[PDB]
Amino acid sequence: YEHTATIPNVVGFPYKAHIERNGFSPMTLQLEVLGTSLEPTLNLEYITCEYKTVVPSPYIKCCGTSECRSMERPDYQCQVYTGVYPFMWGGAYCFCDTENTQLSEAYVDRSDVCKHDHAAAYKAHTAAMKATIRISYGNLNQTTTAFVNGEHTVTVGGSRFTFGPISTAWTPFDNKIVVYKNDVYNLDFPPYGSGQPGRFGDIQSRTVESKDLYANTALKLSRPSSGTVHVPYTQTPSGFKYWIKERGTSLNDKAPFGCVIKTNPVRAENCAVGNIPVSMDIPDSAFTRVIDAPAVTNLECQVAVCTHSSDFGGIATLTFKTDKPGKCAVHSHSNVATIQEAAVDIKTDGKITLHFSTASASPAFKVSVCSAKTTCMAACEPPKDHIVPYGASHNNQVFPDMSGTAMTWVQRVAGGFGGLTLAAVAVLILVTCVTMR
Amino acid sequence: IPVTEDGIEYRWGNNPPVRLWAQLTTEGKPHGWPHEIILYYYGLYPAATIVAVSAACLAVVLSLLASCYMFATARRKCLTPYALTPGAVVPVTLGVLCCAPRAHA
Ligand SMILES: *[C@@H]1O[C@H](CO)[C@@H](O)[C@H](O)[C@H]1NC(C)=O
Repeated sequence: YEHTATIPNVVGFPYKAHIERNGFSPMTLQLEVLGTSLEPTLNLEYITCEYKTVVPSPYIKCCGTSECRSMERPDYQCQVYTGVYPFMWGGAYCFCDTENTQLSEAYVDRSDVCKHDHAAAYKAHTAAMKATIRISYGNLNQTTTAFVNGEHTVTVGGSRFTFGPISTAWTPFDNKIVVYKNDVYNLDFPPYGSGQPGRFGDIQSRTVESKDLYANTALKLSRPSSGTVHVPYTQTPSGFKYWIKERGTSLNDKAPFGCVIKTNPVRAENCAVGNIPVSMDIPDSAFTRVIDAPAVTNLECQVAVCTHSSDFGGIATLTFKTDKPGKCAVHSHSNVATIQEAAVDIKTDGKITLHFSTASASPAFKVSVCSAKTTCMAACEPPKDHIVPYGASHNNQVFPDMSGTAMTWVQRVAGGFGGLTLAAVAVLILVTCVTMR
Repeated sequence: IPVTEDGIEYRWGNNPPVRLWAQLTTEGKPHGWPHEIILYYYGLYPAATIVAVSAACLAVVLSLLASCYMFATARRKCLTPYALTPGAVVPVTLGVLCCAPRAHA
């Protein structure tokens, strides 16, 4: 017997689902959402890290003949200098002055901690969300794990569950992201084509296989002075260090729904948005027939206190005649107010207590006992006046009952002010009909 | 710091995060005399409630003006002709204040 329902995607929020197939005693289902998560698809464009400026020992050759060459390793700067007269602790070496060759070369490479201190870039895509759900009913209580995608099953027993597609996808991730040591950012990086010398990804090398280490760090050599041996060059500092120093305000403190983010499968956990549908099939052997626990008779309700909106303040009393004791499911039909307790036993006295909660001031819920149902309204005045350190346990819909007991006189005075106009219209019609003749 | 019915987080140093959100609170009796119902309904949801009060006042004044104008038009169509005719008076016994056409004699 398939049945459908919708549950708000709020962690730590009990949900009631009552099944009312005829010919059997109606029962209830407790739904709990325990740490839903979301995971996107990754692409791993390229990797960033520091650069090492590999500069070999300078070449002094005392003949004056030039020697120029250029290999294929990245960003050689083929510079040769003539007329240099180097010095050394032994005073000087060689004899000829103004005829010497200085060959100084340098390039860049990755660092030794590139395996560890590197940062990664990724692209966003369609994202699939984990959902860990706890299901319970009469003498059954079990957890599971699903996909809440278009199709999936649970099979907690003889019953099966399917969690339909998500209502919407307000993913905190978007377009392209950067991942670095247990943290992500929504920073637009330059593409693989090129990058500015120092902003970010000055090295835009690909995966750790270390092939085609592109670099645009803008080397520039200079002529050494006549004092001693020199290898002068100009080199802007690494942009990776500047980006690390600035960092700040990680995406963990920027989720638009307070959605704590982890990093192992780059996942985001424990955030509420939209609602999830559900369709469940329950076997006929999971419940008793109508021949058990008939407790209809007559029924009336009373409310003691309704200190509302905090955890549970709606203390209600139910009185009724009944047959032999047994179990009895209870719920609320309307969603104005919601109760906490699931199916509750009945004693021969016929008096039971319920704890409901609401957000309005004149609730008009219809509490239904496992076979009957009656109207039940309360004078729910007292507004709790503090600030709560825990979660909510009711729907946010607040509106006084149309009939109610609070705004009745406002409605009747408005009706009277309308009635004066109606009587004026009627007397005008009478007068004009009389004078038309 | 502000706080609403949604939630506020904490990160003060290295302590575990703390989650708080505001209550429904407000003041005034919610099931008493007329001049606290508005205060209760206004303290909660400060916006769109004075709009409701203004709309109700506009409806009331429109109803009053419509009733007054209809009464005036009915009175005119009732006994304007007796203001006509050479001389003549109001029947009085047939009507003197039911339609109230009193203007000297
Ligand atoms: C289901 O079992 C767990 C076991 O730890 C328990 O904590 C939980 O309260 C049970 N559910 C209900 C509704 O009692």
